[PDB]
Amino acid sequence: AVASGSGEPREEAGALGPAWDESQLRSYSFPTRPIPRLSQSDPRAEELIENEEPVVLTDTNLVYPALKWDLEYLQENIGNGDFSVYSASTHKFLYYDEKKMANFQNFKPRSNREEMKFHEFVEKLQDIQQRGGEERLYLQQTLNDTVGRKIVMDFLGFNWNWINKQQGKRGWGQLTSNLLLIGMEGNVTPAHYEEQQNFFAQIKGYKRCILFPPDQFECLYPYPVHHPCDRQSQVDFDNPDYERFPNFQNVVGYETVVGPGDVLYIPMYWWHHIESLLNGGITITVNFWYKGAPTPKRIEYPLKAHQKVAIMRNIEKMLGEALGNPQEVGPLLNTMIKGRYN
Amino acid sequence: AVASGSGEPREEAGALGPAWDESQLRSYSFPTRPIPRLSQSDPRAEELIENEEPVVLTDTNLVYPALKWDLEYLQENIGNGDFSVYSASTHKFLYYDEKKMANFQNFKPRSNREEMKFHEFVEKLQDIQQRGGEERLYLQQTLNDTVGRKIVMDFLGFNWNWINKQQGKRGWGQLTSNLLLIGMEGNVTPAHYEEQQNFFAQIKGYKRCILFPPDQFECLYPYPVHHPCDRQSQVDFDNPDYERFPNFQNVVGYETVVGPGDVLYIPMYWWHHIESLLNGGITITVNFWYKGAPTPKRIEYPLKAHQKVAIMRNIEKMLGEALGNPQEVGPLLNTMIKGRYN
Amino acid sequence: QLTSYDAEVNAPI
Amino acid sequence: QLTSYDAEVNAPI
Ligand SMILES: O=C(O)CCC(=O)C(=O)O
Ligand SMILES: O=C(O)CCC(=O)C(=O)O
Ligand SMILES: [Zn+2]
Ligand SMILES: [Zn+2]
Repeated sequence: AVASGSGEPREEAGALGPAWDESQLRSYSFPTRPIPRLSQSDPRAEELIENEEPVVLTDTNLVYPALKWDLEYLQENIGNGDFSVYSASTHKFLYYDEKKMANFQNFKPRSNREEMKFHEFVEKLQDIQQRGGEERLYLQQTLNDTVGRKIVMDFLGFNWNWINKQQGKRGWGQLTSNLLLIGMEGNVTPAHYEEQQNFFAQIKGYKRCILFPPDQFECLYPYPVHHPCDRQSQVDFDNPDYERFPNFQNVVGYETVVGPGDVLYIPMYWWHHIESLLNGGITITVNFWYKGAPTPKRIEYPLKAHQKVAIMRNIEKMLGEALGNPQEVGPLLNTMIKGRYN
Repeated sequence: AVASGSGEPREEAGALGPAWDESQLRSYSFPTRPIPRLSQSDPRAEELIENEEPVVLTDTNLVYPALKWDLEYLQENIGNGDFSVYSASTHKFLYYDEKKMANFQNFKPRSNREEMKFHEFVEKLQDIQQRGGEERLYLQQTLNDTVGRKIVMDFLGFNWNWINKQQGKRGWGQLTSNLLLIGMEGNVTPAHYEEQQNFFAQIKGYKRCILFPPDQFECLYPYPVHHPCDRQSQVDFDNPDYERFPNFQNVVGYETVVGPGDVLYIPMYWWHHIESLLNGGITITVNFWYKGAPTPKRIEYPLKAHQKVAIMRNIEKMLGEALGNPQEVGPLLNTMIKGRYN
Repeated sequence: QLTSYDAEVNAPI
Repeated sequence: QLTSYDAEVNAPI
């Protein structure tokens, strides 16, 4: 009733049937309520972004020229740069930071990155489907100046007017990157948060986005900051370990399904889990990552959740540096608390 | 055998019998080994201080002129300043910081401070013994310029030559204070550590000093830094709570009994428990508190125990400040660790 | 400065 | 600076 989740699937224009159905959504242990789906012109929408709460905007025209993109058009135009393509034999593409792996010798990534040309990505993808294989690929590459000219012309056709006014109104920093994500149906990016703001622009296919506010930190159990999986949840949403992660029993999400033309504001520090709909075919998304506003030169109380998260990260970072080794951070913290604060 | 504790009591000169006996010592749950008792001229002694390990020095003449002090001589000469005198109905004089009590409304000190003149202290003391009362007093007052002239002349007669060379050789900072401690037999100062160096000069009576190295932090469970009892152990040595304080089962001490003329080096950050011998009469001690050496402008690994303690204190202090309230420090630390580092 | 933050995202810097 | 220390003792500053 109020945990209505994604709502009843919207009907595509010209009576082309429901855009997707409930059977295409994985099933999880926690409840969810809908993210509001609004017009760009709607004051409530503006109110939501202003308060750093998520909103799906349905008519921004942010990536209007990308709406025609598909593998053929992109193979033809995207140029000959290298693309990072992740490979796995599980649906879950857990993000990991390769620069942090030296310190965590026992971290064994379930997904592998292969650099390859776009045409190779399409071939590899084609091979899989034809031999009916089980491996999965997820291409995740920042857009850069090696892309061909039509892609340049597409990008330039994005609604910069609208998004630059957002960046200005919110006091955000610079646009840092636009990630192009191309995924196979049923792919999942497990829950994590970002230390930038994100307008997440869906282009092809459908993605279910499950978000949790920064105040659910205690229910989602991020990896240690020096771990490769910093910012990512330790919890396996498909098999939650309630003994290690008791407060995942209290977690409550905000969810939506985005399709072509939709843009989801994912506010900085908000947890998000992203899945490409089962049997939905391939998905394409391009994101827009902005540095957040500078923090006030002085802090007002009561502190917000995301400011406590920032504090916790800085304590872990400083401890890692002062102790000279990140693996001592935990023993020190435990000594700090046991019998004194727990 | 090697947990010989304080050793066999030394025999006073001129066959005046053992200075004290084992029945005068409270009994505790942990074992102890002896602190070395050495001559000032002994290279080992110098080696111990250099390494910041405790040593009882038997012949420094640090407070030679104070050796004649007793209540009469001091009532007569100590002047008319106010003396802080603590009062309690238990043997344990737990130190607390009055400036921190505002933040811990529920802290109820078992001992009370009364300012009073020395003659009043001696009267109050006299009254107690005569009416055979159970209350206890402990006078603890820094020596300052209000003291009378003979006390000034006594102080000036201290062995500054010897102790100034110590301060120099070790690279210590300034002498900050000389606390005069006058206690009733059976008084205990429960275990704590100091963030200064200490030469502890015994003048009258006997004190058993039990020390623990900085690396026993995990066994001794200091109060939170913003608590009034910062630097003091939470553990009741007379009734240890092994459920709250499991690692107090692993604690191992270094002990000695100091009498007139002895000086105990209590190195900075070393825990110490101090008791005036049962049925020993009153005790007098004067301490000498020096700021420690500046820390290296750069840190060498592996870090020492006392440097981890300094780190832990600075993390608690910074958290208290950033969160705007010391009582949030624990909830934040717990959120930091649960399911992530424990 | 304990509330300061950097800009890490699920993509290489 | 995390290894810096002040000078607190069992007596009023
Ligand atoms: O769509 C995905 O699989 C992940 C996208 C994401 O986490 C992001 O853009 O921040
Ligand atoms: O002798 C006492 O009761 C306490 C002395 C003490 O803790 C010190 O001098 O640091
Ligand atoms: Zn993300
Ligand atoms: Zn002390």
